[PDB]
Amino acid sequence: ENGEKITSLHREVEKVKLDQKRLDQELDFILSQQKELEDLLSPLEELVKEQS
Amino acid sequence: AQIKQLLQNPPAGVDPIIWEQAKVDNPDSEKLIPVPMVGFKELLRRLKVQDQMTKQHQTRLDIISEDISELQK
Repeated sequence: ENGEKITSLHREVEKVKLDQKRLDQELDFILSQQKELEDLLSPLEELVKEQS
Repeated sequence: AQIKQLLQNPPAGVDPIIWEQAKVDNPDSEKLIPVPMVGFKELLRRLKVQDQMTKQHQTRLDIISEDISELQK
């Protein structure tokens, strides 16, 4: 009777870890959008001190 | 099929009409088949298994618990 619960515990646990992984690598990547979109707001600091 | 395979044709020296009836009487046939049990040491038996069983349950439960801690951390 307990063993069964154990089962849908295992279940739903590794689908939680499918979860987190994912959200994990997600946060890297939203994170990388933040390193790129930054270097290059400037190198947009050329294009704008040139105009100047 | 294999269930069907062993449960009939009778076991250990257990009477065939009783063995039948444990089959009808069986509360929960997939999870379960009738298994002959033999006086006190047999209950001893069962208990030894139960304990055997107990430790492994406890442990697997610990494994789920560790994975959950890792996710929460």
